[PDB]
Amino acid sequence: YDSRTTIFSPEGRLYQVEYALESISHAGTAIGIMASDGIVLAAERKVTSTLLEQDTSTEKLYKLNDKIAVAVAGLTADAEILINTARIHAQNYLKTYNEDIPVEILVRRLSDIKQGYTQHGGLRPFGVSFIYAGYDDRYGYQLYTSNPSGNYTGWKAISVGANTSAAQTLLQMDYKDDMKVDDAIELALKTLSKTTDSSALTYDRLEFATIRKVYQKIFKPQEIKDILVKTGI
Amino acid sequence: GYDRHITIFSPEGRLYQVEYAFKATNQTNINSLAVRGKDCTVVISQKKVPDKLLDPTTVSYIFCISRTIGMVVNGPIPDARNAALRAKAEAAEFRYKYGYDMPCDVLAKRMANLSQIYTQRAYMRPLGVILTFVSVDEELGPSIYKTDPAGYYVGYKATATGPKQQEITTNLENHFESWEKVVEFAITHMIDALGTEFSKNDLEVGVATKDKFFTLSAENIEERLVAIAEQ
Amino acid sequence: GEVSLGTSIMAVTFKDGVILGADSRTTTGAYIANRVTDKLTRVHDKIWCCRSGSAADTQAIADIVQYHLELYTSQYGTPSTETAASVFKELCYENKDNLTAGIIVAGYDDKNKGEVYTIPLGGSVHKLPYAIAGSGSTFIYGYCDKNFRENMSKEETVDFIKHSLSQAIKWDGSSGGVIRMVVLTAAGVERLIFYPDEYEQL
Amino acid sequence: DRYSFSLTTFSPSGKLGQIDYALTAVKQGVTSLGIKATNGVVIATEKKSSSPLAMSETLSKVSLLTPDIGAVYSGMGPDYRVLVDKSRKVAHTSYKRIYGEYPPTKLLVSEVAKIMQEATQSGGVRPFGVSLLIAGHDEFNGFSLYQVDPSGSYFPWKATAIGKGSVAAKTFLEKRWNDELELEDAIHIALLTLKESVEGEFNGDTIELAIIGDENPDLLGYTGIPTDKGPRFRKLTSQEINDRLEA
Amino acid sequence: TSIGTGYDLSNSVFSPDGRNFQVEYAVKAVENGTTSIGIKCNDGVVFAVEKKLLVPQKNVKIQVVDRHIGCVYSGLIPDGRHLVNRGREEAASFKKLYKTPIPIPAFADRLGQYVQAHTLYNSVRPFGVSTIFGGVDKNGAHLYMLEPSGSYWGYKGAATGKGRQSAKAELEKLVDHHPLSAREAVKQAAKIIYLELEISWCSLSETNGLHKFVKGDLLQEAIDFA
Amino acid sequence: MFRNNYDGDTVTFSPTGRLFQVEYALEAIKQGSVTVGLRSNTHAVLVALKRNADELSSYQKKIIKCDEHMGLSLAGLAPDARVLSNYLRQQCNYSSLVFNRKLAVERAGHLLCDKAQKNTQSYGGRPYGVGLLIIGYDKSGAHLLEFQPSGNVTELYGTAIGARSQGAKTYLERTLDTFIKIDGNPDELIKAGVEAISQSLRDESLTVDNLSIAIVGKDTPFTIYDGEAVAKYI
Amino acid sequence: MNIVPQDTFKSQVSTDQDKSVLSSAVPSLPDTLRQQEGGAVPLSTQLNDRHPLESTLKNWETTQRQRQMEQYRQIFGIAEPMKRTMEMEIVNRTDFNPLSTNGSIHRDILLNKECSIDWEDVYPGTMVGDDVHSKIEKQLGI
Amino acid sequence: AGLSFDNYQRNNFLAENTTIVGVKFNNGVVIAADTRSTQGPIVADKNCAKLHRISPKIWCAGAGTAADTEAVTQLIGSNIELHSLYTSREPRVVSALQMLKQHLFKYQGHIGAYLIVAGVDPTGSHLFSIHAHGSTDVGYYLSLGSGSLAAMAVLESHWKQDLTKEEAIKLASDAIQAGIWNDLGSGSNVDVCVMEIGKDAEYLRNYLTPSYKFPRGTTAVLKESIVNI
Amino acid sequence: SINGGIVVAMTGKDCVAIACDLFEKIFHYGHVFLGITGLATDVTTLNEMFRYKTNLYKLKEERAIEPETFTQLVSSSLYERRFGPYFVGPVVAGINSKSGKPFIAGFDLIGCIDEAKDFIVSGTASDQLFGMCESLYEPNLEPEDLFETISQALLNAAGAVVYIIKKDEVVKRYLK
Repeated sequence: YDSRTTIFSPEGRLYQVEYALESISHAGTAIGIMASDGIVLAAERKVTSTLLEQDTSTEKLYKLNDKIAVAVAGLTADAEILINTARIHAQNYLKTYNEDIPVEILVRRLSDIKQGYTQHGGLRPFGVSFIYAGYDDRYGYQLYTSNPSGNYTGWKAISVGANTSAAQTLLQMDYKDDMKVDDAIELALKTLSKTTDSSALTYDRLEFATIRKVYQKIFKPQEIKDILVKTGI
Repeated sequence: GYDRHITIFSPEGRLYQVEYAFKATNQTNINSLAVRGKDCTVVISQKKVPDKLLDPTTVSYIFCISRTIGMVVNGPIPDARNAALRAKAEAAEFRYKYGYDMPCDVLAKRMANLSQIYTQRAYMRPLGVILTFVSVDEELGPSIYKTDPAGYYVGYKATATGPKQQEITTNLENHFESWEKVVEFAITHMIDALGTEFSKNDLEVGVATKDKFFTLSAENIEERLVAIAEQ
Repeated sequence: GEVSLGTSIMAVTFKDGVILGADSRTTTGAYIANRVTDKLTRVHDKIWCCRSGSAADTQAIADIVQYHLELYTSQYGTPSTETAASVFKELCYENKDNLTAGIIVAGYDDKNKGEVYTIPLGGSVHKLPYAIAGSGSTFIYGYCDKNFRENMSKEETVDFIKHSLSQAIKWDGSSGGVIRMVVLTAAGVERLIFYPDEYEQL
Repeated sequence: DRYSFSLTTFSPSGKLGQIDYALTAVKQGVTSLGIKATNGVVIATEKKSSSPLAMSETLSKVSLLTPDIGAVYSGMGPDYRVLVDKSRKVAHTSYKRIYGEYPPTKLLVSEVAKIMQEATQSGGVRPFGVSLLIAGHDEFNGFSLYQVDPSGSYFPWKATAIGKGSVAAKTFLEKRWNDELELEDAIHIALLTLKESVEGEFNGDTIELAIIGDENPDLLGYTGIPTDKGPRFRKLTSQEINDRLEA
Repeated sequence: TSIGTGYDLSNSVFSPDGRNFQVEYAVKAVENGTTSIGIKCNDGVVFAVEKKLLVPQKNVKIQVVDRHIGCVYSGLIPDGRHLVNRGREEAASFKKLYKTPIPIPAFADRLGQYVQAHTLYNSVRPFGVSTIFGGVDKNGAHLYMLEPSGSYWGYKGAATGKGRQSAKAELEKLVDHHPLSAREAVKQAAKIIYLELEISWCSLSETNGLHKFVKGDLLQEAIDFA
Repeated sequence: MFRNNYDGDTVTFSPTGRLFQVEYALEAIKQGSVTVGLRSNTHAVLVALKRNADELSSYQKKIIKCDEHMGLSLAGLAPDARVLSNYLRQQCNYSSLVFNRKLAVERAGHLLCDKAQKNTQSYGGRPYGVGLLIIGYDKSGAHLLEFQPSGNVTELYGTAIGARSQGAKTYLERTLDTFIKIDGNPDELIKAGVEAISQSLRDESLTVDNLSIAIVGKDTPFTIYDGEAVAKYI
Repeated sequence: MNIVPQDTFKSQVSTDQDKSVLSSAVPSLPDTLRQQEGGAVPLSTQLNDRHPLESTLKNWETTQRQRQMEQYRQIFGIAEPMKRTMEMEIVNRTDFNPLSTNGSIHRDILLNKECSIDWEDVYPGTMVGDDVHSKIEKQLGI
Repeated sequence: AGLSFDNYQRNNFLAENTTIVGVKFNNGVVIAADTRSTQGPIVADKNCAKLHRISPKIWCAGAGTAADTEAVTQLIGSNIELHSLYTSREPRVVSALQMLKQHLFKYQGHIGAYLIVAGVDPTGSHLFSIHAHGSTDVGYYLSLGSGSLAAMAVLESHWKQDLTKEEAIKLASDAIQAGIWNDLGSGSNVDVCVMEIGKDAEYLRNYLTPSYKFPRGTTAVLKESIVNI
Repeated sequence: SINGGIVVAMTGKDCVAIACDLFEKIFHYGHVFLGITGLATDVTTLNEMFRYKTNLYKLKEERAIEPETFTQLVSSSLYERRFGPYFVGPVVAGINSKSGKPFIAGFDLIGCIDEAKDFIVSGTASDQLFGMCESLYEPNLEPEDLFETISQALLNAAGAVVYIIKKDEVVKRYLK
């Protein structure tokens, strides 16, 4: 039954899509936190080594637009295919309406794209789940995730990848929705530090971004290191 | 599993269906030799015709692909003739598009890319033939390029092909004014490697010269053998 | 304003084969854009043609013919001149609404020992002992018709083509320059050229 | 027949089998390596030949993609050749024909990765059984070196090696790499690594090496446009390689 | 091993020995057909085959593909019919194009390419027929046997079908005796078949270079010889 | 047993060259009801035993008409019979429209042969599994063709197809000497056909509902007799 | 055996000629919302005063391909064009990719366009019916 | 795909409301051009460089619609680059000529590029003209543009077989000077490119080259603002 | 009518000026400024298109487009509509972020590049302003002398805006 994504099993379940979901359990953890005055994004660089150019490996956090960024977990090739499709969609929307795309419309389009690959038999699901951080003047700051199944959900804080259950438990205990961005940065760093399989949360093993104020910043490793030592990791 | 019927990877990382397409190339027992002179290229093939009823006039595995390019095929004649028609159409299309005679190595590259197609599409079988192109290029001079079912190709100083190709290759390594001397040299080394004193009809011979490619006729192979037997 | 092959071209069968001759002037209005153009186009070793009408459409046609005939030769060996004329006919006719091409085809072929085909603008094909075409041919219809003879020698046919093309050049402004000829015979292909000082003093 | 089922699929483990088997085919391929210096990049590989009668000058494993960008591979040479042809074509069509300039190495690597990825979705083709090391220079990103895998994943590297020697080569590079290498030091380290990785005869004809460096106006082929830039990619001749080996 | 289990249930598969077992099975289909022979003369070629409510003047096995070239096949009737008709189309198109009878080697090439193309894809099966064809030609006369693989060669004589082995042996003895006139070859073809009869021949001297049926008086004389 | 492996499609031969999938379509004719055809030199006659599914149902139309000169008889798969009949009648029409010539019966048969052969060699379709008897009259006189869905066509003096056709065909084999001479007396040829189809009957007898007849000839366009018109011949 | 594309104008026109974009309410008229062409206002009657080149440039490559197949039929017989076409259809029918605009890498090899650029390569050039599902339905004919 | 037609009917409705020479010589070919450019009677740009490069040793200059000559020349230069990479060979000038004329033929003269293509290759020096309809002719010397007649007059007066490199450069620059002086479209500087069969192509930009400022505060500023980006 | 009007760009030392008689007809895509004359519908379509293209550029490259690359982008985007072009006369002006080279260019309907080093004019009254610029212009004007030269030339062409562009700052001014 599992040989192809277009076959329902007798239990009525699509094993090929559950396996695409299980593929993300092996991607390094990504985490996203929405604060009263912005959004934090962070991700573990699980593929790491001293010969890798950490300074230029922007490899899990990708801006799709101004006021919108995505964090990637799973297959980076599929990730960058979907990222470039979403960038093109956002620019087509701006071209048509002269307004920045609402974040939810972009999330919906990307989730419909991911869904369609689960429905035609010559395509496999994308083995990738995104966290979307963005701002629009309808819903303000908003944060989403989407699965290989092409369903999505809005979240105040979310974690994806290997240890998502642990990270989400730590979020559920420590998260409070009146915290500030500077508080959410430290809560993200704490969560990843307690979640990572590494002996220590060295700055090269991290990628970090925030959306706040509207401006977005993808941290260079220097300020990542400074934010780490400020947090005390 | 499917890796046995179609050209997908096995867990070893091997395309078994391509390796099996290599073994198809030795299903005929013919072996062949190509060598380079200073200004000519010669290709020697066996012509095994033991069947009294078979007309050896028609039994040729050497194809004239262009004015200046010939190739010998090792492997089953239907796929050899298919490859021949393909290469011949491609040489004509190249001449039409670019205004100069296709180089031997550009034709080899084209046919290797086609073989890559056949090694990568699930529903196309590899062609099951090894193609050896011989020419005298106007820039590179005499040159030999051989193309595999895998779509690998490389240039050669000389080649052998078929079940005994190691014996000829090693004899050539042991070794390493006009094309008639080069033909006689190649025939002599084929004899020395294989141990068979050829009849005038046990052989077929192709020659690429500066101006044209041609195949020897049986009376020309006869006189070459006579000139060998003088020594 | 496309380039049209204002021309005088003349092919003549003779005892050993066929001679195809042409002027070498090409004109853009009154301007001679090239005064030594080679209008004789090889489509095969022993099969040659001359082009008239537009230069672009006739060059495209002749290149497609040369492709088709090289492919043929690679499959069946050397074509006959009738084969080449057939290809010319099919290209000229099936594009007749888009392309304006008229062709004299001359070629040697050892079974037929030299043939001439003319393909006027309509895309008809007519085998003839000799053919004249282009602007300057009009002025020499009476000369060629009176002076042509079957089974001339090579030298007589060269003289005949020289006298005809020299009169065409004399009377036609659109044709001039050197006279160029190819002689096609079992012996091979021989290029010939005659300069104004060699044909105006006739 | 309007559809063909996907040849690459997830296993119950969540691993895409054909991707794992293409990476295994890469592991089976002959060693190749690359090294960023401060003032250039080296890429090198073994010219393994099936015979001594083969013309090593035709075993072009290293190939120019742009005057500033070059590639090498391990694995299925025909796939590499087709990928090189397509990467050149896309470098012209997508970028040079739009912006009038050659793509930066990052974007040509992204285009190659896109091409390689889509063979992982198709139900008509297997993935490519090659990984490519792509070295190049950009006016803004400077010298860069990327490794592209059969999945179409790519990462920037300071130095890397792929194929049979990949792990031992990567350890030798990790101990010997430093942020201060000059291009001649990187070339020396590359040659020593390949000497340690090669099997059998190690000579200037069993190796080839290319560099990304300063412009070579003697390779530009014309004079008199002073702003115009000679190629930075340069393959070393086997003479020069032998003169290195005598060091 | 003749079966090849695990590499036989689909066309275009190479087995580990590089064999295409579907092709070998299509050859094995030929081995069931009506025993058929062809003989090449000094001047031409002759064909013969071993073969009640049928209209007898319409029950004919040798197929004239063109006046230039005669054809006989064994194996699957519908495949034979299809290949014959494809060859007749190719001959007619060659004649329309080049205003000459199709050279026997060019026809042979075209048929071999058509059959061979059916070995490339899993969506088609090889023809289950081996065809012997030949005729007088610009260059003389040619006899070909086209196997279901698409392999073909010129022959001095060929036999196919269930009796092919004995026919081959006797035709080879015949060739060893004459290292033939159309008359003699007709008689020997009748004999080889006897070792209903129908014969046809093509020779420059005795059929003006056309293909014609051997019928009436000469057929009865050949039966008398047999 | 092993037949189970090599019988899945028209595209696999067995290790014995059988091509079982075509054999099964030739067996599909044996599930059809019997029909007989015969001709003299001047006239051609078809006879068919129709069937009905239940006593509440009408009898199925087993014989058809390409034009005023030729006609057809069916046995086997109804969908394929429909396809082939529509095909044969669209060819008869196109022939008349473009050339204004009655399509030669032999040519029509060859066209059916060609159409049928295609399905025997491509993977996706299936063989037509239906036998056809074609009769007609043209410049060449009366014709009877038997079509088999293997793509085989034979011109015959008489034949039968269907479940017990062997009986009628054996009877005809004994008597061809008699019916071929029946020229200008078509009533005796029709009665000879009804006699021939009176063999191969089982638990049944010929009746104006279950029996159908048609005839064509030099003086007689293709006419079908069924119902009360058949009582003249029962 | 054509150089310039000859057959280049629609001989017959109907409101239903355009399939896959028909009104579900009235299966005789276009779906002007799903067309997304700017209303019905691109009525089919407005296919008039076309650029003289357009009707030849759109289908130039198709005409060149047809001439090439014709030449292969004339010289090599029915086998060669059949083989070429079968290969090409296999490639076209097995490459499904709803997100990529780029041409197949093997299609270019078969077309012998590995080292060729054209303006269609350089210049490869929506609220409804742009979705992946519309492409799935077009490709499967759902 | 391709060149769009998408405003043809629109722009119709709205409308209802140089000297170049090539000179072959004993071991090479020289191509030269003037460097004036004009829009109508107005000199849009002096010192416009009209000599395009198709390949290192294949160079081009064109007349007609400038954008068309540029686009086709850069397309064919891209195809020649890719073909040279594919074949690992220095490109032939006959290959550029072939693909350029087949491209111009595809557009049936609607791409109005007229060109002189000059180059050296492994088979020698070559000099060709190409017309927007796709017609070509070979020559030993050629001229193009509005001054083509004056330049051809000079070439025909002074050209000879076995010019040297220096004599050929002199002849070419004399013919361009005659264009500059006698044609209004030509003017300003002379560009030359020299290709020798054994040598790198020698480009020679401008081979021949034949106050009212107001005081500050003059203009009435209305208001000021800072734009930042 | 808001169709047409005039745009002019002019080069100084380490600076450039671009000006128009004014809806708006000068656009900027980072540190590269594009002025477009012509049909206001086509001006707007070009602005939307080049905003789309330069946003995708900046996203893919992580780098603002340089004026020379934007000039080539404009050229190629105009030629794409070779048949039924946009009825526009674009002008680009900017300074290369790396070299500080002041750059101006202008185009025809189909993207021929003038790339003239002194000054570029387009649109209505082009020959009048060509005469003005030729007379008034001198090379190597100071930024304020360049402002005076461009603004006076524009005022004498026949309500205007002036951008003075440094490497690191841009000054926008208006004229009656």
